[PDB]
Amino acid sequence: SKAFDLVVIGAGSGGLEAGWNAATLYGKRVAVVDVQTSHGPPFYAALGGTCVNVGCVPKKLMVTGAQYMDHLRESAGFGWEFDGSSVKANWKKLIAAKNEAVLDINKSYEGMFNDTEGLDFFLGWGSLESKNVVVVRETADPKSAVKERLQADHILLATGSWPQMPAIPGIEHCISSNEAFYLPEPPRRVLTVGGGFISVEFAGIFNAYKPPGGKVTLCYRNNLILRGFDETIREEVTKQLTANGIEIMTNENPAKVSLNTDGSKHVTFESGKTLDVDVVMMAIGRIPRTNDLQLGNVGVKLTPKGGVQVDEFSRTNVPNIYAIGDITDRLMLTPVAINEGAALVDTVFGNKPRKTDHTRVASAVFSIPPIGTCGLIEEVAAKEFEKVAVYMSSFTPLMHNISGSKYKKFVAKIVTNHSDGTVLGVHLLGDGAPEIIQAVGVCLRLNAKISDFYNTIGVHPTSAEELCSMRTPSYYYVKGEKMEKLPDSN
Amino acid sequence: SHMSKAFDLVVIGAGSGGLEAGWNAATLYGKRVAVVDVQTSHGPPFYAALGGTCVNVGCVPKKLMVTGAQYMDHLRESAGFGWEFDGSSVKANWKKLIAAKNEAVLDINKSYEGMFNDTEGLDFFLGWGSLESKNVVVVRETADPKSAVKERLQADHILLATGSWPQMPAIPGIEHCISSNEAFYLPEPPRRVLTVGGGFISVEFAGIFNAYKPPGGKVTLCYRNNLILRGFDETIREEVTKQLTANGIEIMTNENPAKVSLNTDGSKHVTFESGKTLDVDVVMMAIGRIPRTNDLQLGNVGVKLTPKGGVQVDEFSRTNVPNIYAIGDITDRLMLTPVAINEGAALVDTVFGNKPRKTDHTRVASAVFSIPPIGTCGLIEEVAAKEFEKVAVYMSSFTPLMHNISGSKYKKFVAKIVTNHSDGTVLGVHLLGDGAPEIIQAVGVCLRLNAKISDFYNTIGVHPTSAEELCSMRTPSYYYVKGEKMEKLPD
Ligand SMILES: Cc1cc2nc3c(=O)[nH]c(=O)nc-3n(C[C@H](O)[C@H](O)[C@H](O)COP(=O)(O)OP(=O)(O)OC[C@H]3O[C@@H](n4cnc5c(N)ncnc54)[C@H](O)[C@@H]3O)c2cc1C
Ligand SMILES: Cc1cc2nc3c(=O)[nH]c(=O)nc-3n(C[C@H](O)[C@H](O)[C@H](O)COP(=O)(O)OP(=O)(O)OC[C@H]3O[C@@H](n4cnc5c(N)ncnc54)[C@H](O)[C@@H]3O)c2cc1C
Ligand SMILES: NC(=O)C1=CN([C@@H]2O[C@H](COP(=O)(O)OP(=O)(O)OC[C@H]3O[C@@H](n4cnc5c(N)ncnc54)[C@H](OP(=O)(O)O)[C@@H]3O)[C@@H](O)[C@H]2O)C=CC1
Ligand SMILES: NC(=O)C1=CN([C@@H]2O[C@H](COP(=O)(O)OP(=O)(O)OC[C@H]3O[C@@H](n4cnc5c(N)ncnc54)[C@H](OP(=O)(O)O)[C@@H]3O)[C@@H](O)[C@H]2O)C=CC1
Ligand SMILES: N[C@@H](CCC(=O)N[C@@H](CS)C(=O)NCC(=O)NCCCCNCCCNC(=O)CNC(=O)[C@H](CS)NC(=O)CC[C@H](N)C(=O)O)C(=O)O
Ligand SMILES: N[C@@H](CCC(=O)N[C@@H](CS)C(=O)NCC(=O)NCCCCNCCCNC(=O)CNC(=O)[C@H](CS)NC(=O)CC[C@H](N)C(=O)O)C(=O)O
Repeated sequence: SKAFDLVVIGAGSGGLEAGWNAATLYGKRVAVVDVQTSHGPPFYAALGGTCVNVGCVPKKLMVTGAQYMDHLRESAGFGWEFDGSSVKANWKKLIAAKNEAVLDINKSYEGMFNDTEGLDFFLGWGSLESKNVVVVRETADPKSAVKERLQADHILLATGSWPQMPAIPGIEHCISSNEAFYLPEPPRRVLTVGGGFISVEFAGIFNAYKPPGGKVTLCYRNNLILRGFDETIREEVTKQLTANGIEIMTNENPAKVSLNTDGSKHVTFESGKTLDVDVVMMAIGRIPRTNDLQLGNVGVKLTPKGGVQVDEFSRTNVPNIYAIGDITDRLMLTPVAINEGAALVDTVFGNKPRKTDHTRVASAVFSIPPIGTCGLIEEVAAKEFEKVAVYMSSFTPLMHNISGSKYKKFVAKIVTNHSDGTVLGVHLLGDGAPEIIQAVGVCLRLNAKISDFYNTIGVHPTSAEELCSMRTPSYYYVKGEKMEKLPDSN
Repeated sequence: SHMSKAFDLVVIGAGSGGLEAGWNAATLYGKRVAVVDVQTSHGPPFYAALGGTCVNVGCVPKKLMVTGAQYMDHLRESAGFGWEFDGSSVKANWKKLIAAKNEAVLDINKSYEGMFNDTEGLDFFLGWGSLESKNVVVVRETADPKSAVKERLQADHILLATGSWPQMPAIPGIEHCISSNEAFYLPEPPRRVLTVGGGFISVEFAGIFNAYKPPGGKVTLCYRNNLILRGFDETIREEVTKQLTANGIEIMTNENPAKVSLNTDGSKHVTFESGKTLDVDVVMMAIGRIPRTNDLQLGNVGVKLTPKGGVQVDEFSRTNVPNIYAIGDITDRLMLTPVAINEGAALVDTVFGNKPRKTDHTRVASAVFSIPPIGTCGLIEEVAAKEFEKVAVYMSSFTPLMHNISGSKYKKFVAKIVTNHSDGTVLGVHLLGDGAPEIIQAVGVCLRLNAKISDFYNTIGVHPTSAEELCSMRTPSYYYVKGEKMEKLPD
């Protein structure tokens, strides 16, 4: 029956940021609930969230590992000699090293709870019993035994999202990214299903660690993966993945998966094509985890798509009840959940209300090679603006003149409103893209124009200087129509 | 008896600035342009050539070599991510690095030749350019002003763009020492090398020699004062010192060669001013570069020099002599390739375009391709604190994600923002760590737009990256109030 200013359900990026800020910035008394104290099966997420446990952090460590496939090969062009027949990619070591670093992070979030006054952690399954009462139970089952009942002036829902699995016969023989982080052996043959972040990122991880003779296949339901990203870059990353041995199967989708007696899976596509692989990893979206919160108990409204409905300020239709992060289905990124939670605490317990700006958010795909993007792609720009200019550069980076990776083109594109030169979006493909694009995120907060980029003096030699070397559009959109040249003087 | 070839513009020096000027004058302004340089491809005897220091013996081959050098770390760091391979078979083949670099530089030389052959109104002259009088450039067989005149060119306008050259101290035995020029052509990697100087070139090459040295090798860098890389952020100077050490380079501070003798085995015996001594296979002087003014015969026309030996120019790159201009390293303003380019483009716009324009030498982003690299743009805190009553410093120093597993725990990434605390305006940003050169580029655009610390903070991080740390700091680590460093503003 313990009372708190704030009760947070979900010890993830959004929930921890809100919880820590309320206790430390504002002197509030804070309870935070989550289902597990460190990573891995059975509940996968845990203290620190999807980011720490089965998301940004282990994914980034494992893509970093996969990049060495390239490094070891490209080294030879710079006079490095070693016994190439002795190279092996040890997946068990990768996974163990990742486990240990993730476990360190979990214990350091445990450390934070223990060392911070008015910030308490409760292990279990939180749901809403009423307006001001969060119940903590033993399991996801609402009929399981009660562990605690926390009362709450304010309740924050930050339970994140969960892999979506299509309802096909045999889906129980497939995995999601959760299980991918713990496979005991790397698959010899693997199908990644989906053309978005997770499928592309993991396709590159499995590509580097595959045993001899192995093959990664990614399949996508439509023509061209990475819908929503810059189109030249969709095409170019498709090519660069293909050049590193990944087969991109377009216009295909599994209809049925069968278990072979030897443990492999027999996939039938809606087309009637079939393929045998060791692992089928489903990466077709993540959905809000609303189901276990018993939201009917208090009437918190959901969106048609299943997200907790919130206003600009993260408020539900129930006063004193809030939702942030992936549970809201708005932008599913760690940094945004964070900014959301920090803005919610500042609003509830602070001076002035704050809302998170979901426009011009810079983000990245840690594919090999990686993507960095901030702002509008050109087909979206072309519907909002009469005149759009596109500046485009695509070049072999300096080192890939001699590394042997001739296929590794860097792509830089800037999209403007051509009527005033205002930059609307920047899109980058190639090593460094995630790092380069960060400060570009800042430039878009400052009403940057194309001439603000081209009049800035280059840093040489970098890939990034190409962003500041583009003066003349490559093509335009006028009234929605793509054209090499402007028709008229206006 | 017969007419000289006549140009709107004669450029002496086919390097970063002079080519940008020449190409722009010919192609944007329809001018008839001559550009003179002493060699058509890289290497001894003259080292720079068509394409400049940049292409031949600077930015381009340097960066290819530092990129080579980084595989020493990659090969070692890959173990932590489960890569396995026979450690005892690894060998760094310098001769192959150099041959690969040579071919890449030669293809760039060749593409510049083709640029001349293909662009009408743009001509190349091989030889040594000097000013015979105020509208006459002569192209001679050698740097000796008494050598035969190959061509006498009529010039309405004359651009001086001959760059800089390594400075060598007047010590006994200086003839046994090399500069960065010879470093690019060493037939074998040196076992033991002293790099003299604590600036860009000593530090970049120390990491190159470090990766490629044969077994039992040692790279020593000496610097004359207490802390290398003066003019850079102090936290960074100290952190880069620690990281060079941690990678096996030995840093001798407060030391300076007084003389060098040849040992009987061909090695060098260096004696320092302090009376200390060191034997090495190569002594590489990297103690600065000075403007290359001597061969131009500037006395023929009265072009004035600064007290420091740069050609003196106004803000638009004009000398005291009408129709004679100077851009790039020979002006001694900022010695960087994109600066020289920006000056050449600005100068041509001013002279042939309709559009008077000057280069802004403040807030220029630049990088040191050390291992780990540095990226920086704008003012260091101690400079800021002399011109602003209240400066805030925002500092973050952290072990990047990957180095919790790579084995390279010494690899801290440092990110610093220097502000005018009275309105939040960012004065300088200083980065140390992999990716810094790449990150800083768009930061350069940020300062051009007068970003404040709040615009950085308000911007949503890209996660996980090093860069996002720049967008995650809201609270000064400390301040300068009237020049005085202190943790807390006086209440
Ligand atoms: C494979 C993968 C890679 C990703 N990589 C990146 C990336 O590189 N960069 C980036 O920005 N984003 C990345 N993301 C997205 C990012 O992980 C999320 O957007 C982010 O973690 C959302 O934070 P959150 O606070 O909304 O929820 P989460 O971080 O999901 O935390 C919610 C917590 O609530 C707990 N929980 C759920 N129900 C209950 C309950 N009833 N009671 C108690 N606790 C409960 C869970 O255990 C979980 O720990 C990735 C996601 C995935 C799956
Ligand atoms: C080892 C090294 C590494 C460097 N790395 C970088 C880096 O990573 N980034 C960066 O920005 N900067 C770097 N720099 C600096 C950059 O190279 C210079 O700032 C830039 O080349 C200057 O351009 P410039 O046109 O003034 O002169 P230059 O490029 O030096 O061109 C001068 C040209 O004039 C020719 N010439 C000289 N005298 C005559 C004569 N009288 N007649 C005819 N021709 C003549 C020379 O042969 C030369 O080709 C580096 C420099 C060095 C030495
Ligand atoms: N580096 C980062 O920032 C990362 C962020 N994340 C976050 O998590 C979110 C979810 O990741 P992810 O799983 O890759 O989701 P995405 O929404 O990014 O990708 C889903 C992919 O599956 C396809 N798809 C959707 N529905 C079906 C279906 N019923 N059958 C077959 N295919 C389908 C989509 O195709 P279509 O285009 O046709 O709809 C798309 O190609 C990401 O969008 C991102 O916000 C995850 C990983 C990395
Ligand atoms: N990545 C890039 O941008 C690069 C750019 N460059 C450009 O070319 C310029 C020249 O490079 P570099 O040769 O490294 O010159 P720098 O001016 O950068 O450094 C020279 C070093 O030698 C010391 N020094 C100066 N005079 C003497 C002397 N008489 N005896 C002993 N030591 C002395 C200086 O110390 P002190 O502190 O005492 O003055 C300094 O440590 C750079 O400054 C830069 O503009 C070159 C390489 C890479
Ligand atoms: N804001 C952080 C980003 C780190 C981050 O995103 N952490 C995630 C977990 S992966 C998160 O959900 N954070 C919200 C949270 O935990 N909030 C409660 C505490 C908030 C205030 N605590 C200080 C925050 C600033 N610094 C850090 O949090 C220190 N770094 C980290 O927490 C992470 C742990 S995974 N390290 C890194 O991200 C490594 C540094 C760099 N990003 C890289 O990628 O190399 C920063 O940029 O400093
Ligand atoms: N923005 C260019 C700058 C390249 C550059 O700075 N080159 C130096 C010589 S190393 C220079 O002095 N340039 C002046 C010059 O030559 N001016 C006259 C012609 C320019 C007009 N043409 C515009 C086309 C611009 N493209 C190039 O000049 C082709 N670049 C290159 O060949 C350089 C090596 S010289 N490659 C790179 O720089 C690699 C791309 C990226 N910078 C990276 O480093 O990976 C770039 O990023 O490539």
